[PDB]
Amino acid sequence: EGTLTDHERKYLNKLIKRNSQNLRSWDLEEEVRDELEDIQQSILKDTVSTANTDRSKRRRFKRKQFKE
Amino acid sequence: FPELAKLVPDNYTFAKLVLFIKDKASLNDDSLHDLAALLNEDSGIAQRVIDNARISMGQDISETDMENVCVFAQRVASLADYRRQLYDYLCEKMHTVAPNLSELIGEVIGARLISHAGSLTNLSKQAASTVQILGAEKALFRKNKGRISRYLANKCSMASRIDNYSEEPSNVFGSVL
Amino acid sequence: GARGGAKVVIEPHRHAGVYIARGKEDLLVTKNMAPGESVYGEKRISVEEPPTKVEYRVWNPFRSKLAAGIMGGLDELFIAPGKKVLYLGAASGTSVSHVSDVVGPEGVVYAVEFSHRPGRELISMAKKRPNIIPIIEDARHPQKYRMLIGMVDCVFADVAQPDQARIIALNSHMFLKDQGGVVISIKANCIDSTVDAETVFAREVQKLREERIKPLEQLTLEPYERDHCIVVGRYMRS
Amino acid sequence: EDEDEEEVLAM
Amino acid sequence: RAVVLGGDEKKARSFIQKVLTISKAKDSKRKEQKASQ
Amino acid sequence: AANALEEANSIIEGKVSSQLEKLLEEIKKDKKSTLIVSETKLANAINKLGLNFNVVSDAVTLDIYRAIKEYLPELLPGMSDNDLSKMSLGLAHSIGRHKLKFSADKVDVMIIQAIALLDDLDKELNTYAMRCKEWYGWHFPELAKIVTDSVAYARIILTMGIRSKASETDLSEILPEEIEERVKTAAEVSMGTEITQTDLDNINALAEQIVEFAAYREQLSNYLSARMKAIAPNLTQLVGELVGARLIAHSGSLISLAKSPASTIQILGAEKALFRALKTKHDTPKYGLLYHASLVGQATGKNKGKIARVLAAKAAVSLRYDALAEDRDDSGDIGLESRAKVENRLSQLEGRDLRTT
Amino acid sequence: TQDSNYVRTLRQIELKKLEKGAKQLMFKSSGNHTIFVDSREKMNEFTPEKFFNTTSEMVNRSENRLTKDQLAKESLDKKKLKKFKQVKQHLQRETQLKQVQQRMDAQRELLKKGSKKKWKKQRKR
RNA sequence: GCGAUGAUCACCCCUUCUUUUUUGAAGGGGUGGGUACAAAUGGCAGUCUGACAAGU
Repeated sequence: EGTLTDHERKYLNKLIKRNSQNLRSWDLEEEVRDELEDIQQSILKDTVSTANTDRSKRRRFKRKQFKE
Repeated sequence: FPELAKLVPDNYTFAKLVLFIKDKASLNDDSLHDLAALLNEDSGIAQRVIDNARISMGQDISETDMENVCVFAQRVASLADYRRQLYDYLCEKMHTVAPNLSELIGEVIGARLISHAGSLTNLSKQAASTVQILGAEKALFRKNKGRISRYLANKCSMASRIDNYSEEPSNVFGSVL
Repeated sequence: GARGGAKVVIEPHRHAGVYIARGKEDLLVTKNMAPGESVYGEKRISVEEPPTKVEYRVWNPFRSKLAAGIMGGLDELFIAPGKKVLYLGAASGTSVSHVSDVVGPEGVVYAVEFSHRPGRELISMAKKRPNIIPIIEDARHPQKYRMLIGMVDCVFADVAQPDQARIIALNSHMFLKDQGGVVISIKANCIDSTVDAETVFAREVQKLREERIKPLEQLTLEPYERDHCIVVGRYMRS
Repeated sequence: EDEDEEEVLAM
Repeated sequence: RAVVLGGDEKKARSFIQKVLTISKAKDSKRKEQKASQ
Repeated sequence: AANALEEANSIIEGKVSSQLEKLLEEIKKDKKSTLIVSETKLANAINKLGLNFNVVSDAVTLDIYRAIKEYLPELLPGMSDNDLSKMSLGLAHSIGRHKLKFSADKVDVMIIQAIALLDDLDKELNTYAMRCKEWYGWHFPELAKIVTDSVAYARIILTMGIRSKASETDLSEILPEEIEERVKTAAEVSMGTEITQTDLDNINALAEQIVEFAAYREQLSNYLSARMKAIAPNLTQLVGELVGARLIAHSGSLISLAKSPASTIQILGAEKALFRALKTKHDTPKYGLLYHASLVGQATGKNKGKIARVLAAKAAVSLRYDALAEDRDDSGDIGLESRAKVENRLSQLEGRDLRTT
Repeated sequence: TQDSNYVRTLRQIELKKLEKGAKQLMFKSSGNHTIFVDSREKMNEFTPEKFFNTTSEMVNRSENRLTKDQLAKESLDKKKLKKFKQVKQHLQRETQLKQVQQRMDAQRELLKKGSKKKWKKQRKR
């Protein structure tokens, strides 16, 4: 009903800090993300490939353009 | 007719219902009464099968497919009937062969213990402790709980004896034991 | 990583009907509506609850376009428990089964497909899921299957056709509720390969507005996929 | 015969 | 010859080597003692 | 449901159904009434009936249908939303199977079903057989050595329950002359002890199960031929009913084996020997599950391996016609012509003489 | 020291061992992400905290941006680093197993009976 | 109103006030393991090569 008191808005705000604080542990620390992300792109690029698709877009565009 | 699998879990009750309801399309009030006679309408399955059969997702199987279902289902019926017949036969023979052991614990339980030893002669020869561990893998005889199991194991040992080396064993001793 | 014997902590996602399997990794997970089997070989997480053994199915973003949207962080996803959904271009149960899991037994999923060979696979999976209703028909002619559909809270389409915008408009007009949900997955190459992907996505946004769909949010699907996005819009009849 | 063998790509 | 092995096997091959070195060691010690006698 | 499917189609092709015609005719009394129809096609079809109705189908009525169908469950008293969904779900699959041209006589899941059941019946029938051998062997132990067949063993018990019956009972229909006399001579010099009629009644019941098991096994065998000659006729002529059923079951589906190449089809049933040979640098198997095909048996020496390669190649040809054909005739003609090629290949290969004249 | 049949097998082990391993691995999203707003004044007053009803932290994490009302280990993360690296050398092994294969294929191709001018244009009978 | 026809014998969930005062008051569940049966489109686990062959 939006009848929160000043005290009510604080206890919930503490719960925001309480619940959020716990999720950081699951979120993990920033440093490992630095190594993990670096590995992430490497494994992605080979599997996804798309170097050819990137080239294919250029070849079609260049083929499409008038040449003078 | 996948739904009817869910309506009547009892597999034996399944076979005969399939034998009657070979095709879910065939749905009559008299047929509803006939399948209502099968088991009871307290569960309400009789009304459900008619309703479900009208609106169901199972795809019709060929007439020859249907032939094996009832014949195969017919086969399940026979084996259960024979299983009942022999279970009585095991009961009767056990009372004749090993009355004292049978009354003490039970006919089926005794049949396991004799089969556990390999023969009634084997069971009699074993010591009391060996008899206890002999049925300790399926819990035949089952801190105070263990004491009864050990106590019953000894009594089963003597009961197994009175059956074995007696030409015409009686149940007089098995009762008092 | 998440091997068979591994133990994971399952916690709810922001979107209702979606779960996260915490542990050494994070996996997008949905509750299995037909426990004890996998529809496309996905790995399954089983939990004991008071005890009944409930099961969940892992959701692979690389296989499902909508799952890639969740990983991307879509603000609003109308598909939720207790909602009717219209799935256009339902090639098989790879994604529709997961959509079926979110809506739950109370909800229904209206899967539309055209090609016959994928259709047989879809029907085989619809049998395990009572709520999935397989509709084998060209989405370009919604009037043909008007037998089989009531109004729908959200319309999801993964049809990779150049004239998809018409298919969404015709289906949405006939069957989508007012202020209903609209979600499209767009492939730039199929519509127009000559022009860059960003322009194609803009052109689609123009058409949805012309058909009285108000777009809410747009999100490309990389790294899981290239030259693709999901556009979320609301159907404002007024 | 294990002596005849030599391992590679160790992991 | 050359082959690439799984995890389970290399543990097996590692141990059987450990056995043989010990077996040679135990057998190798016995001979000098009787040779000394 | 069958009426629903025909009617639901009639809407899809836009043709007025008989039930719709009767329903519209009941209203025919009202002169000069407008009829609102969702589709223009159905509206046109209705218009041709000569009914005294001004049939209207415009964009504006889509709102009316939008309102009606939304509140349809309560618009129709006596029917709940769940029932409609169940009715819709039924009509969907029924319509669904029609457009796919589904036929109950072209489902491969039964063939994988029957072959697994056939093997299971062999095991259980075998198990009960040994139990009959030892159990009745107590009464007369040496029958097992004389008659090895399980069915013949059980039938002898049915004809004669006790050895005393051996002198007068006739076993001609079960056993040949030299065998039936051997069991009779054994009966009088037998080792076993007498059994009670109560004991005889049950062992007869077990024996009755054996012969009946042997029966139902045969119908299933004839059945698997019947199913196999309809789903994939072209293989039935070429490889056979039993080997063909095993080939499909190994892949798990007709399409799965259909997409499998010929070389794989040659060696499907020998993965253990295959991958062992591949990893150890040794010769690989060359027959797999196809060794039990009749044509391979006809070949001799190294020619058997060559026929396996040829037969596997034609099997894929015959298979993929069975699997990927939209309008296949259930004749096996592609299979029939394939055999003559293999048979011709066998003959010329067979006629070749390695040793110089 | 090894034949072609073996090498082809072992790579094919790694390829699917790669596919399964990558499937287990979780990867952060990188897609771009745009909001359609009605007017300029709604555009200017936009803020991600308002749009999602999330805090500045949950704005940054796109994967699991829980709404505010909903809110109302070295060895472990060390092990997460390796799993990504075993899939990495499953890749490295695969390309190395890939590499040796063409050489083995090429030598067999060279051993094949042909014109071998560089292969001269010649229809085979 | 006993017993040789047999007694006995894995893990976790001092402080405050006060006193005629050396006196009075307040602070069953979950894990783990063993036996038997059933299911897994769960794992081991990856489906051979590819152009000549036979005759005068």
